[PDB]
Amino acid sequence: LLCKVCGDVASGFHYGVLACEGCKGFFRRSIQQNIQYKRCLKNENCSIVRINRNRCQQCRFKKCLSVGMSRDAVRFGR
Amino acid sequence: GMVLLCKVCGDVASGFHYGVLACEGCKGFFRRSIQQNIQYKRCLKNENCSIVRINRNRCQQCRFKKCLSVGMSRDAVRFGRIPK
DNA sequence: CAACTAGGTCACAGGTCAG
DNA sequence: CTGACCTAGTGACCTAGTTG
Ligand SMILES: [Zn+2]
Ligand SMILES: [Zn+2]
Ligand SMILES: [Zn+2]
Ligand SMILES: [Zn+2]
Repeated sequence: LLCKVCGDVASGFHYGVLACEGCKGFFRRSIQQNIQYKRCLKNENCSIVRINRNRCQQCRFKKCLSVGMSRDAVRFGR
Repeated sequence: GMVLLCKVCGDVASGFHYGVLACEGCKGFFRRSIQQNIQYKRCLKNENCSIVRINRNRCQQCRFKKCLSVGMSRDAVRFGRIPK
């Protein structure tokens, strides 16, 4: 499976999407606090892949919130 | 390893930056180099300089060319704990 | 109870600012 | 400019916990 967010290999089904450890952790970290990720530099249309997933935080998150990641979409068990 | 040396200048490496084991100077140098319209003067020797700790700041152009020469890329960064 | 994941833990690019 | 010291994260791993 492929992280449905940065094409990096997926560790499991996370927050309602197949994802890699980095985007899972990066997701919980984004919702599990009231952080104000700095505005976007490159006009809010940032690509997100395994090689540049950490460059824009607003865009990696916004992307997370588009492939349908969410806790109300969490799914425990086989 | 206990002590790995900077692949750009042989200084002690403070980690694995931009894709390779670099000292802390090249690290901040590479970053500063790619992070701007920073174009260094040419190299009075047609870029054949060598890099070591003592002369690593003499010819910039050649150091940067050394960084890129070894692999330093924003696309080669390995964040978080070293795997196994 | 096993298959399977949300969270915590903690091993690991960039801003500073003195030299 | 340069780079030793901070700050703010990043994600490999472990396992407490949840389903079916
Ligand atoms: Zn990912
Ligand atoms: Zn962006
Ligand atoms: Zn170095
Ligand atoms: Zn030179």
